[PDB]
Amino acid sequence: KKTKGPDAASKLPLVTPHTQCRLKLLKLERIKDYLLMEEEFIRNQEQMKPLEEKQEEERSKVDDLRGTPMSVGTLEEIIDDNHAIVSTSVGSEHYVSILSFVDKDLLEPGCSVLLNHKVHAVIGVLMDDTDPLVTVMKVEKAPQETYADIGGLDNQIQEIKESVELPLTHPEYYEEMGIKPPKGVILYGPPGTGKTLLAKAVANQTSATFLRVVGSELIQKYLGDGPKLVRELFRVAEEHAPSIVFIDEIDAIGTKRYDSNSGGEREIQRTMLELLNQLDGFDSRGDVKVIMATNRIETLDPALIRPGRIDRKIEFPLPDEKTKKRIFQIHTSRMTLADDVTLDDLIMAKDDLSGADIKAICTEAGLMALRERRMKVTNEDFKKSKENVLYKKQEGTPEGLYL
Amino acid sequence: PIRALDEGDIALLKTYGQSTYSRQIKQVEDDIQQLLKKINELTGIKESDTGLAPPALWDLAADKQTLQSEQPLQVARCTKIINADSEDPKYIINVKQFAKFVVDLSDQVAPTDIEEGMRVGVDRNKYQIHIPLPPKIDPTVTMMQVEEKPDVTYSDVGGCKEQIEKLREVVETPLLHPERFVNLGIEPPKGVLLFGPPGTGKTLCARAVANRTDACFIRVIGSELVQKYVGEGARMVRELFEMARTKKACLIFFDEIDAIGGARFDDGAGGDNEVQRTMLELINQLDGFDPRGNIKVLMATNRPDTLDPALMRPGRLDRKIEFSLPDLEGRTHIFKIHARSMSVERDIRFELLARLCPNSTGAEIRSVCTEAGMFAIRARRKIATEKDFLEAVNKVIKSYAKFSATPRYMTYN
Amino acid sequence: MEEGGRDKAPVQPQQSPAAAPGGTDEKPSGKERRDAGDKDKEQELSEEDKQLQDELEMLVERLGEKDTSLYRPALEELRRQIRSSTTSMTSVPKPLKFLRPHYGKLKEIYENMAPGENKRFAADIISVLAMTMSGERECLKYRLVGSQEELASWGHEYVRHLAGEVAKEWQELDDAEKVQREPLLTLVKEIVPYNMAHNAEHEACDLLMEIEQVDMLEKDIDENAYAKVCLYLTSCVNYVPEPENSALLRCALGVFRKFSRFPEALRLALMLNDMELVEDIFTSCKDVVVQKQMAFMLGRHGVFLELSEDVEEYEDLTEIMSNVQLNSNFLALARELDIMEPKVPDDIYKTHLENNRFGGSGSQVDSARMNLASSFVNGFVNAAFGQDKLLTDDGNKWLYKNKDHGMLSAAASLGMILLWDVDGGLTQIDKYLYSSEDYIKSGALLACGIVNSGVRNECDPALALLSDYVLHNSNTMRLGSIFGLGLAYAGSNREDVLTLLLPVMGDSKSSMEVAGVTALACGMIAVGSCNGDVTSTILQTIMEKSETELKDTYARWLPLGLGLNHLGKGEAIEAILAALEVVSEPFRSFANTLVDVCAYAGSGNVLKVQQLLHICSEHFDSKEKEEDKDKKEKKDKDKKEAPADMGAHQGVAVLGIALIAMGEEIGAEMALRTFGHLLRYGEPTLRRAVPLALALISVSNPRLNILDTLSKFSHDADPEVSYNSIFAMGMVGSGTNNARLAAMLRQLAQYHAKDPNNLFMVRLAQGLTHLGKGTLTLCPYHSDRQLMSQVAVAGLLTVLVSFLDVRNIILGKSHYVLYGLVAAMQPRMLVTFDEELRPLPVSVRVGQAVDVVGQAGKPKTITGFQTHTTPVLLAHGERAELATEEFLP
Amino acid sequence: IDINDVTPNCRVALRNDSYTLHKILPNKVDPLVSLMMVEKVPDSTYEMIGG
Ligand SMILES: Nc1ncnc2c1ncn2[C@@H]1O[C@H](COP(=O)(O)OP(=O)(O)OP(=O)(O)O)[C@@H](O)[C@H]1O
Ligand SMILES: Nc1ncnc2c1ncn2[C@@H]1O[C@H](COP(=O)(O)OP(=O)(O)OP(=O)(O)O)[C@@H](O)[C@H]1O
Ligand SMILES: [Mg+2]
Ligand SMILES: [Mg+2]
Repeated sequence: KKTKGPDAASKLPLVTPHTQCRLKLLKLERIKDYLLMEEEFIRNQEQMKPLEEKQEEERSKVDDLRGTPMSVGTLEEIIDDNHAIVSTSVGSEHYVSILSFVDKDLLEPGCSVLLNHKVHAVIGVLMDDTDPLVTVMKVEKAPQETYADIGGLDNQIQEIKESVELPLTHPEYYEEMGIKPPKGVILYGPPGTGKTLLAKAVANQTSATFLRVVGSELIQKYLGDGPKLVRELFRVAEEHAPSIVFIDEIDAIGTKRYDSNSGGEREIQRTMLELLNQLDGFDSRGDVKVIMATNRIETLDPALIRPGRIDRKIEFPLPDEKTKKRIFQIHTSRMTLADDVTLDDLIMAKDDLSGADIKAICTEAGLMALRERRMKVTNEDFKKSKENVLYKKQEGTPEGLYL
Repeated sequence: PIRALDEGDIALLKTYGQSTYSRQIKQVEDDIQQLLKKINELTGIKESDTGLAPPALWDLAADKQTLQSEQPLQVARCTKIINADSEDPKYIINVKQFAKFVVDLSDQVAPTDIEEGMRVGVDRNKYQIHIPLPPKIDPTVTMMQVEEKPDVTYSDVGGCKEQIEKLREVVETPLLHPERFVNLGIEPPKGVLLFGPPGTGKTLCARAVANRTDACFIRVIGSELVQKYVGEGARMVRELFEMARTKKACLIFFDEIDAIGGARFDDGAGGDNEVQRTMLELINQLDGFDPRGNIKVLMATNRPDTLDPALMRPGRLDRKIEFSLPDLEGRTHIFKIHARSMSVERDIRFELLARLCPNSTGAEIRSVCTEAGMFAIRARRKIATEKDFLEAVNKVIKSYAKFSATPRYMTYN
Repeated sequence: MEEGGRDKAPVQPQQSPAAAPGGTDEKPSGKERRDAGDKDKEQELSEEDKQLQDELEMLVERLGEKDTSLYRPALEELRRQIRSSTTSMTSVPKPLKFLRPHYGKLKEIYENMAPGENKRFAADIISVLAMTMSGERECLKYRLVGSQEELASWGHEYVRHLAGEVAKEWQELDDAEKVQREPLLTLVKEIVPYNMAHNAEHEACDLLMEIEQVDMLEKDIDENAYAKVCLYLTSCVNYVPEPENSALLRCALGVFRKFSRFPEALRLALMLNDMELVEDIFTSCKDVVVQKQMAFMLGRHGVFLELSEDVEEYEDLTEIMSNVQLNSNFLALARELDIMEPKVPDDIYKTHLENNRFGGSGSQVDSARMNLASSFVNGFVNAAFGQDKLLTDDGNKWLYKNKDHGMLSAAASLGMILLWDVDGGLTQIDKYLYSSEDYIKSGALLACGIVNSGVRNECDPALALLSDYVLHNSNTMRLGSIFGLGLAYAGSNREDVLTLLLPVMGDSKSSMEVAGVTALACGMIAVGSCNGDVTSTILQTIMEKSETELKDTYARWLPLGLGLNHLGKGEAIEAILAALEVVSEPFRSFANTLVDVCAYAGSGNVLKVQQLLHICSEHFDSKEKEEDKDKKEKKDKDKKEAPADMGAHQGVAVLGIALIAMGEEIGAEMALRTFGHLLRYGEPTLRRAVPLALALISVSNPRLNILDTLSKFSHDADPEVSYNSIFAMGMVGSGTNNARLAAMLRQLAQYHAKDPNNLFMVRLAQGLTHLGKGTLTLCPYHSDRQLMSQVAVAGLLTVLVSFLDVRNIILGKSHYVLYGLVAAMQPRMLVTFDEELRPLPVSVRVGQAVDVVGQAGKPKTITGFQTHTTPVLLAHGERAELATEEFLP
Repeated sequence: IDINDVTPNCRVALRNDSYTLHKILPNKVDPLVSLMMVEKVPDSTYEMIGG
């Protein structure tokens, strides 16, 4: 089936104007109108169409034959058409009889098999055994951001778009030459320079089944559970239709391997080895594309960054001049700036000013405004923020050593 | 001098600003947010309780016949037999994890049909013996066979002829032509471990062998070799080799054996204890007072220096094979192989890109052939050009993503 | 809690209210002095927006509330000396002191009267002093009065004055973003007299700055897609924009005509007093507009033909809708501009994957249905192209490997091949028309009628080309003649031709299917009154046996004869038509739903949509009589298919969730044409991939499968998109492979998918105007109700050719001389910028700037940069004419 | 109760023998991280914190 389960989101086609206006009022009213229409119709048609001759007496029979508290067990070497061996959670090998309700196909060794509580008997198949610690990594409420929200990263955004969106948007463009679409881009750069922002942007216009990881939640405390959570993650990814898995902060399980002496620093190594094996090893990999974000690309073990497993290493740098003004424009819009607080000045000066710094200056600026009892930011309210947000930073060479 | 904010101050602040229709906007947004919840609640996740074959294909039997299946045919429990007292009908069995017992043989089964070591179908209540069970073939162990033919031939594995010949001398000829090894009586070397920098085709050649193995090519998923409960790994490896010694000419590949193998030590938590035990079982099986037979082992690693000595020494792995970076001819052939399916202009000189990609590996050669027509797709052409490929090389390798030496740096002329 | 320094404010403004009660005793002038001082302080504090929490107001509201409440009426003395300033100083603390319970005194506190020069507060303040609160209050009061007591007291005049002053002064108080708020005020207020309120407002405000009018036009344009369920606002928002597009803006008037076209193309009201009254746009965009006006000639050639003095060369010029030479420029550009115009093989795209021949290694088949599908693709994919023909070069024997219906469809395909060929098609047609074959002549008549529905040529080779066979009483020939005439004269409204053909319907001579096809053709002809045909249809419905209709299958075509005539029309006559159609069996309810749907094409509402959606499925699934509950949903697209491309993403949700997952298992679960109609623009794996696949392999219902596959084809009318192909060819096997009907219908249209250089979208150039003739797609969709012997089993397989009244995609560039223009432009994706403080670029980046003529996809954008002699209309409607301008001086 | 309330990672008290769901036993895990919700409120008001 390989269901291409989307983020089950986008219930907000997005209100076009963000300035409080009757246009906004009318559009959101239309949204509510269709939502109420849907609710009404579904309820009404549930109540109507008197199919009360339901339950399909026969399905009632099946439920009757499969008693209460059915148990979850692992099927094992299947012996005969009408007979098979099962292994309960205590690891006890009962010898049950496969009843007729079970489709003889779909029951392969290692597939979780339902059972009758009293007389162990394979009653039905279960095709949803995803580790409850892995299903919690499927994004089902798409983060609210768009490529326009991010700014100043054209070249660094087109690269991700050419390996997370276009390959499934116009795949003819790629086959026409036969080059296999690039798979896996590592977004490395200094702290507070995007990275996660671009990740959420690509999550928004997904068209796929985004899986989110943490970079530390993979590590597990039971020998082997580590290098099986990753296996389950990518099994789910390949079972579901085209997907992109963002293994954020891969600096955690990525340290350069070494002849260690501890045990934890060997289990983590085994986890990285599982990651490498599956991402590019004897196997394949369908339409599964991996996005990795890190703060230090020099620490990642050469292997998890190779031009067959992670191509298109993006180099998100500290924002440049024009990008700074762009980001200020994008992050100062929804504020009632005065007529003398043009941002064309706060740029420059310090050569160290990241996007996080920009948003901090823009927020502790409105907060500063709410101190003279005003709702229109002021140039003093901005010049008093550089001395309160950007501080504690380190410095450089002593003047005189060079010019 | 920062006086706080008073309640009246907040109240006035909330109402002096442009909100002609803004209270309504917030209210409607809240209504939408509270309406989504109702909609999904009433259309919740259903129709997911699968596992039911369509009681239409066998609909007729999908009935009281099932109950007839139930009730009779008591569900048995598996168990082994550790003895069978001769001329004394008593048997002794060890079920599995519960306990041992002494059992009587049910009348329905003749004693001759039941032997020592076979799996019996002991019943509940009074543990009597019934229809014997055939020997187990574990699911994890049996889910390892290649059972396919990966789409990679030897031809596509370019840039290394000596390496391929070395591998073939142990993986193919010693099984597909024993004659050459008898006239001289040379014992076919067994155990080939492939080194190499990260990414050079070490796994490509392993895959290529699978396309002509004409036998089993069990692929050790090292991650599976380690499990929570102690002894699980040792049993896993023992079953691996026992199924190995059941066919003709079985080859077992241990991809990234660094995971299971490592220098032993008792300092940190007594080492890995369990992992080291699994490694020791593997070493004993490979070499010991129990000749293996007709099973060969191929293993690959990025760093052989971190392998336990009792496994790097000959005997366990004889034919070590460096997989060094390709030579000029190797690079040219590699480019040609990973360019034969590309819409490239005919006048492209691939002998030049090879020089312009020094100290690169096969994965880099790929990432250059690709991301080469990617610039063409960016330009919206259809036949990439030599300029495109050269720009790709300059943007992939040599300078890759970081070129510090540039500002007035021309000292190498 | 004592606040130093600031303690004075809660002091003196506290004593002054203490002196309010006393007054005449011991302080006669005290009253005047205190009021003057306090008014001065409040004005001073609130005028300058150096702060947004008003100090004096914050101090006063707490105590002075009761004092002023008991002092406004306590004095009771009606003079400006105290009363006027008292009322003013009490009104000011309304917005910030009065809570929600201010619906009763909302006006009484201040609206009783305007003290002195109450515009004074409105002078120094930039935008916010009170005027926004005042506007909100006035709108609320108007709503309150109009709810039940619209005939209000003498308050009419005062509010009119305040509204005029605010709209004329505060709106542009500093040229700020306040402009966006004036439309809000003038709309929520003076809904009926919005024309006059606007006249007062724009008497001076628009003219003082002709520049501001662009923002007004922008917001009204973006709003037109949103308005009341009844199109009185939408009609209102259509009259009002004409003056704004007038000399109050550039004399190009292109946008003026666009909006005037929006309101059901109200020719008489707006455009019928402009073409003969301007006569000064000849070197201006009038010519480009008329060439761009492929929507209406019955009112253009009926005027210029009678005049014969507006242009010295009536025969020359596009003469409005002579756009036939569209074929000229189309062929020229595709041949030269499109360097890739080769013949298209078929088997190549059929067996692209050699893995399909494994095992069998042959077993060639030449089944009739496969032959029919190949003939259908061969007739379509070369539309307007009579030069590429691989399998049609041997037509003498090709047209025979198919039944009579297949070969008739082949004739229709051949006719369409030479689409829009006034005379060039005759060379090919005659050679098979002179065949003495009933069905050959039938198909030829179909094709001749088709090929004459894009010009309205002076030679009119429809009425004089197929009327002779019209009266003949032979089923096939009469059907062909009637269908061809109806197609050719669909867009045009030739009443004489309508009347001449009508006796075919009104006479029992024609077969029942003949009457149905005649109704279809007349409806395509009609977008106005067609009262004769409506009377004929109603008579037919009266004199149509209950058993006749019950067994009637290829007979439900009639409701078109009421829809296409009254496309996009309001209740005034729609209710009468619905009532008059209440004279039949549940099939009368059928026709009711169909007629309402055919009326409201894109007029997104909630009243009719909700009522039909509810009743149709709540009244017909329970009893044996059913099959209505499908058409409502299957027509939600109509009246909703054009929600400014906004409600489409909601209609998708409702449809997919309901009409399939929890919809009716059999009948209603045919809500597959829904999406197909909604979005024929090609979608990458977002809203059509899963919804269409998850139903494609649903062998549970063959009708489901066929309909959803046809939708799959429709979703890519002319994008030639390839990702669809991953199914349009991967369907063979792993699901439906050779299930005769399924195996055919899949390809039959999935290879209609890659139609080149064409467009089937229903919106006009600006992405928001509908085509009256463009609705003809309703024919190939309702006629696709089941396809079970309707299309799927060839019973009338000629609509599939009927719907090919289709616009192109090209983006030309020439100026009334020739295609001497090969300039550079950068179309890209379109991102609207309705509200922005600065002229930010509409799109994030320049994108593509292909020099060649733009085969503009769905959301394209503006032309090349550098002000390289930019045009005048500035609409980019696929026919723009670039005008010379001062560039590179 | 009706499934609606019960969500993944939601402890539920099941009946004995029958094993039919009974209550949404709130008790949402928290082994020892559940020892950090300060309950005995400390004793320090800005009156003493000077400067
Ligand atoms: N160029 C930029 N344009 C717009 N917003 C930016 C830009 N750079 C940073 N930001 C903002 O900075 C904020 C901080 O989060 P962000 O996603 O940028 O961090 P990051 O780079 O992922 O950090 P980390 O190094 O911790 O992973 C975000 O909300 C993001 O919108
Ligand atoms: N000499 C070569 N000739 C042709 N292709 C090569 C060569 N070396 C590497 N490649 C290509 O490199 C690609 C990536 O190799 P892959 O990472 O799967 O294996 P590996 O080089 O053995 O590395 P790893 O250490 O990760 O196992 C393969 O698909 C293969 O086609
Ligand atoms: Mg994430
Ligand atoms: Mg490898």
